[PDB]
Amino acid sequence: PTTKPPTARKYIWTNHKFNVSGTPQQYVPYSTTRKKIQEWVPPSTPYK
Amino acid sequence: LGLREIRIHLCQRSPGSQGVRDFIEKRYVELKKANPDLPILIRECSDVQPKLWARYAFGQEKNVSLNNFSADQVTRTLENVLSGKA
Amino acid sequence: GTSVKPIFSRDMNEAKRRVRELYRAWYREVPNTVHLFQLDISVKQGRDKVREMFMKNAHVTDPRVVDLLVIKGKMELEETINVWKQRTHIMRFFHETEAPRPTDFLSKFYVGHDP
Amino acid sequence: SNLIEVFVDGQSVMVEPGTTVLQACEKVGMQIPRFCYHERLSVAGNCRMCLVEIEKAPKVVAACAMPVMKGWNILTNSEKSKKAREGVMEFLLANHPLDCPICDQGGECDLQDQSMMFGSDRSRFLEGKRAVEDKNIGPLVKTIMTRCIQCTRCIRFASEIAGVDDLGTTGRGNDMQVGTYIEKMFMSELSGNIIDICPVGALTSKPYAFTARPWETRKTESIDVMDAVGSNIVVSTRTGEVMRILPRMHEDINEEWISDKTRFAYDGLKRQRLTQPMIRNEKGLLTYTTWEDALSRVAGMLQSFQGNDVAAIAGGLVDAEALVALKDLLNRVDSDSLCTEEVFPTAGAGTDLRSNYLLNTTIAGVEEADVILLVGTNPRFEAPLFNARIRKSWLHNDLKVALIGSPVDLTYRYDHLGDSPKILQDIASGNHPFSQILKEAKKPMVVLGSSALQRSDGTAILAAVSNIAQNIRLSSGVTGDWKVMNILHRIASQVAALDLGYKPGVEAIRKNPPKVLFLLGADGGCITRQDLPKDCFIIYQGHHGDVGAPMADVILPGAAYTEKSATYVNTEGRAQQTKVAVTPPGLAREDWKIIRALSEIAGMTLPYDTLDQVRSRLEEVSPNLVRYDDVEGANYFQQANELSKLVNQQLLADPLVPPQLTIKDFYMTDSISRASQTMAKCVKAVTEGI
Amino acid sequence: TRPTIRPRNDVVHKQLSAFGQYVAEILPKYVQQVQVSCFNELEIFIHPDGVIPVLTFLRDHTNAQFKSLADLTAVDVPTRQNRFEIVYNLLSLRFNSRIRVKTYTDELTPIESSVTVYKAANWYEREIWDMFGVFFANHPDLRRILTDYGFEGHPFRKDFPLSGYVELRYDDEVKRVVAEPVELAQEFRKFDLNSPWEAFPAYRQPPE
Amino acid sequence: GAGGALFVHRDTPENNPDTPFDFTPENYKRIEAIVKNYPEGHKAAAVLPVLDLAQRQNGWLPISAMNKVAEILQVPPMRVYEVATFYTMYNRKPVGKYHIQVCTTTPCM
Amino acid sequence: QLIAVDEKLDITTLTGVPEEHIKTRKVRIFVPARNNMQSGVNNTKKWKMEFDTRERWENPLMGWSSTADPLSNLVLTFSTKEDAVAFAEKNGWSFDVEERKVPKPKSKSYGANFSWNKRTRVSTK
Amino acid sequence: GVRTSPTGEKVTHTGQAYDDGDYRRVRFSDRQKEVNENFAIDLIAEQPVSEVGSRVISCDGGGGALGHPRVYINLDKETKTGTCGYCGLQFRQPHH
Ligand code: SF4
Ligand code: SF4
Ligand code: FES
Ligand code: FES
Ligand SMILES: [Mg+2]
Ligand SMILES: [Zn+2]
Repeated sequence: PTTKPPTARKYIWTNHKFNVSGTPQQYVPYSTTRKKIQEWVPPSTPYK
Repeated sequence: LGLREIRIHLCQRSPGSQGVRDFIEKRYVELKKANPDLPILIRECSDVQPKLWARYAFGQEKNVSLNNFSADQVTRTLENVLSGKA
Repeated sequence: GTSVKPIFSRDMNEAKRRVRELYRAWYREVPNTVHLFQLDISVKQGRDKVREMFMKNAHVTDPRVVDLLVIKGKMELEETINVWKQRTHIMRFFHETEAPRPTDFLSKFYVGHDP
Repeated sequence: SNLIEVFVDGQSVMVEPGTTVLQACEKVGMQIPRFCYHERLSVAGNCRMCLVEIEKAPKVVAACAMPVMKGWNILTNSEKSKKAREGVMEFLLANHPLDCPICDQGGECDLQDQSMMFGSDRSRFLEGKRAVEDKNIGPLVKTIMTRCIQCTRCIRFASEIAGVDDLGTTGRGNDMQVGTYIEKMFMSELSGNIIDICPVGALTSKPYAFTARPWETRKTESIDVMDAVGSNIVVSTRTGEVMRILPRMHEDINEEWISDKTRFAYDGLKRQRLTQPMIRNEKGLLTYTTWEDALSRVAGMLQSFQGNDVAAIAGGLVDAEALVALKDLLNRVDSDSLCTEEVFPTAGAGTDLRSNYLLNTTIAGVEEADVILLVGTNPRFEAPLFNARIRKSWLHNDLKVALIGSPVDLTYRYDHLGDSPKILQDIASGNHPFSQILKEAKKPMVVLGSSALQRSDGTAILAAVSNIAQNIRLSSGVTGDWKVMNILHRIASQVAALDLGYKPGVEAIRKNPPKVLFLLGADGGCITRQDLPKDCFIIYQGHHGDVGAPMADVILPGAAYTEKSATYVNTEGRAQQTKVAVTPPGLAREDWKIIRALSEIAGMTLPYDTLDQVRSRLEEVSPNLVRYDDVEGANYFQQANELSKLVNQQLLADPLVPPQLTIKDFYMTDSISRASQTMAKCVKAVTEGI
Repeated sequence: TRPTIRPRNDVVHKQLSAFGQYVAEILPKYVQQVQVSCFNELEIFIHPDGVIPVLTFLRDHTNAQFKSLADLTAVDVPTRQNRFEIVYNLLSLRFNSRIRVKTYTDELTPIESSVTVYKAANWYEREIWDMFGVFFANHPDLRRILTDYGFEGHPFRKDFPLSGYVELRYDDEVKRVVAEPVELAQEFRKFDLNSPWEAFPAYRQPPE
Repeated sequence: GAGGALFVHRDTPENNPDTPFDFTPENYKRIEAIVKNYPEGHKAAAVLPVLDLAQRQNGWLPISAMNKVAEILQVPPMRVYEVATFYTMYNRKPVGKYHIQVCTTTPCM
Repeated sequence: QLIAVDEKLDITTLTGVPEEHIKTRKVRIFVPARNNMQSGVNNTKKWKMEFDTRERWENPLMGWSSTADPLSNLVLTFSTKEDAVAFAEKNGWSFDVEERKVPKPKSKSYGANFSWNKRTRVSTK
Repeated sequence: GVRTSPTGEKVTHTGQAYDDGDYRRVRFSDRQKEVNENFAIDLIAEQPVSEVGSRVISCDGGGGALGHPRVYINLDKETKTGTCGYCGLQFRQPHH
């Protein structure tokens, strides 16, 4: 890389991270989609 | 204790319903004139059998076979259920 | 008519005879199974389970189906006797980690949508 | 007879005179490639993909337009036919954009599939491609015009099926384009169908954009409940979620089309959903609770009150299983106050004769009539596929149409006799020229919309229309099975309710104000708490939070039509059953199962435990509800006419006005459509130009 | 037609057709059909009762000499009244040829075990029994070979579900491996790939 | 080469549906004479001449002229739009008082 | 040797299917509808048997689609409706059959687009 | 274009953040939540619109065979810009 540097992009990490498994920086999977069914919200006022 | 509804199921083109058909052709009209508040339901039925249904208070039901009945037999059965008998 | 070829039995009498023979063999095997596999059940429980498995198929009226059922039961008996099976396989008949699923309408209605 | 013998690949077949080469090849089970031919549109012949070789003929013919000649030998797989298909695919793909990964048509593309099957595997085109600007024809149909192959299917459908002349072609040659030439919204109740018939991704669904691919979808064949036509549909799902609605071909009912509400209101199934049982707390607010607590409260209130005190109102989207279950449950407490929100006259024959409240002629029949009279109804919005059938007859059979009501636009020319109900009497007496017109008609048809019946003088209106039908019958005799009398419904649950003995209308509720009220999906706002005594116990069962939910004491979350196997009866009286596409959300349950569990808690357990048992009970009450495609019925018009002649209720000097006066009203009509954001966009688009 | 199309061999096609005619003439009692595929493979469709004679002839005849059983398997076609199709593949070293013998059976009808004709069949017939449930009469030792001990049903059958009916996990309360009804975190996603346009005109079926 | 003219219409303050256009009474007499030539029930056949007549009075064809022809002949406006964009002698933009057209085809070239 | 068995065919006790998935299941026997997005008819030639849709829920991790129905993916292909019915009957499944729906023969005529007095005449082409 | 929810959790480009009463947030306690910080919608919104002197332009994403399939964009509408359906780049003709 000293004689053939890689192409520069502004989204490439400027700081390499090692394998962070077994560490508070580890990856935790989760669903990236939003809620599908919305429930009806009852009115806040009494009905009688 | 009392009549709530009547259901008559007759096959459209089976011989065993023929007499019942005659009833509806002739004697249903005046029977509805006499009973303006009684729901009588005429419905088509499967190749099985013609039938009459009577409903009473609190959902009590029992049925009567009308297979091969003539029109007079049909109206006799209908007046028997319509009266305080059987 | 109906033009079928038998497996072993020509009518239900011979099939019943084979069923009785297989039942005798399982009945004799149960105490040895309890000893060898070091099972925590009684011999009474094992024989009751054998009877229950036999009665699961009491409604069969086809001699060929009965012949195949006896063949499968003999396969299972041979498997048990030779210790090809392990304790987990024997205990799979008793469903000891399965929570009882209800059968009445109201409980089914409460838990979910399946009938 | 008149059949002629022709050969497809050396194999003999007999065809009717005037049959096209394409249909003859179809007789032996061979499908000719096509892009512009649609068997329900007028023949165009423009795409040129259907070119085939006839033996001993130097020129290939267009199979979709050319009539077979006696003794001809089609050759569908000769070298000439294959080279024709390859050349036509090459010309079609020359200017097509490299859009497949971003095109919604991706796995469902006729162009892609016919390229794979009949075209070459390579390009020798070395020029630049043409690109055209996009058109905006509304919020429902997304337009990407570069993809257009100029089939002209959209133009023929809009002109002939929909009745609108907004689409066309501007320019000529390579630059010819399909559009409106001006900023115009192609807005109509059948508009979405141009997405189905367009073979490419030029016309796509805007609500459906980018969400799914066809190979991952699961197909559930089901029925629509957005109106009383009962159109066959396919619900496409993926991983437990409803993706979209598609038409399913049914020749008798909806052909291959569906209305825009049937197609685009499904997203409302994801909004305002009742998911858990709710009860009123100490402060009078609705709060979540368990099924057991809610059922116990309802059962306690049910045990205390009996007979007249207990009442039920059924809504527009209720199924026959739930209806019969509720009928049995209220009968066990000696109650007969089981009503619907939609009024049908109970005078004379009433519900006793099925013929009285059904469209006897049927949807298929319209094709056999020559004169139709429509009274107090807008066919276009109350039953768009019925109006489509009427326009098909008007176009192909020269059907004459007359209307009594407000001069609504039906998309085809009709005779406006006026809007005064007294005109009906004038037709019945014989002083109107239309009386003579009906007198000489071989297959006269009279259709009365249920919407007209809602008004107070409806019993009178039905009597007058029955009088018109009787005059026709006595003057011309009965030709056989024609059934002049017809009733056009607009509510999916109405016909089954009437078949079950339910009393039409909410009048008995007002006559005998109940203490315990069962709102079974009833969101019409007909009965409020001003029409009921105080301390009235209102139980709402349904799937949406609408008019009927926030006024209830106990809320029971039910399943929508996409989440159960349920029976619906259309205007014709035909009975159809839906299938489970997805399960009900949260804690919601099947409606008849709710009623059966409630019956068990209250001690009067209903005899049925499964769906087959509840359908056996359904057969016990009304046997026609378990015949799932049969529409045959017996005519009892004479008896009903006799029974109608008894009372002589007076008409009103009030012009007949349809509820759906204009297109904007068509969209949001029921609780599912009122919760749909797509319908809100449609309403905003038809009210605001932009 | 030259570079990308597989070349033909008419000499082998003729030889296989003649030998199929030979076999059919010699054993009319059992041979129901003879076919030569386009890529020169000879198949003989027989009656089940002739499994043992036919194979024996094909192994011992001087002009046959198919002394090697390359494979034996079953195919499940639920639409047929006889569900299962039994396929024997034989190789002749003396004549450097291959032959296929096909027969049929259903769920309740045994097939004669051919261990006597070929020793290799033993495990093949055990495998067919295990995967498809086809019983073989007079088999020396017929039992499951591939499936787990006590496994119920036959996996290769079309009706059987891909993931089966039970799974296994270790349970600490009973301190052993247990079998329970299958639950899946992610359901297998069924794809509908079949194109609505016909691909091969040569195989078109009559329109009934 | 390429045509250059666009085949969509975008409203402008000088060309919109409310741009004033109406036939002169003499042009209405001519329209009646033009309409009479065709068989009854086939009045549309007059789209081609009457449209031209509009252009002969105004100079070009604003969108209001197309709307007026469509309303006079009771033809859907999109049909008149199709006719106007198909034929090259129709001027959908203003032109000069004198329209010079030079032929450049092969015999003329 | 033949033994002349007299009873209806029944193989449930040999298939190894748990009884829950034999008694509470409903199969549908049908010819699938043509996909309305396309004109090809090649997917409307054979009969299909498929089971009733059961519950699908959301995985707490990753939000995938979870099922507990082992027959949620099983689709069987048959030549004729009789074969499908026989298979379902011998396997002990309750079934619902739907008659095959074919498109009706339509009378097409290109010349009708230019009718002298008919309504069929095209306003555009 | 990152931004935190009222609970202090980062909101992803997708826009999903666990609700206040959602127990699933417990999966992040004593650990972290993976969020990519380079929002593509914002990065593509910074690119300048390319001005070209033709009605139809071509885009392949740059790099030739290393980009996307080549597409042609019409630039006749002057009220908007032509946007690539693959890369998101914008094109217009010299206007005003
Ligand atoms: S319409 Fe078909 S061929 Fe054209 S881009 Fe879309 S998928 Fe590809
Ligand atoms: S948009 Fe679709 S239907 Fe209309 S002309 Fe183009 S390809 Fe044909
Ligand atoms: S299908 Fe015949 S020309 Fe298009
Ligand atoms: S007038 Fe110029 S080429 Fe004909
Ligand atoms: Mg399309
Ligand atoms: Zn790009």
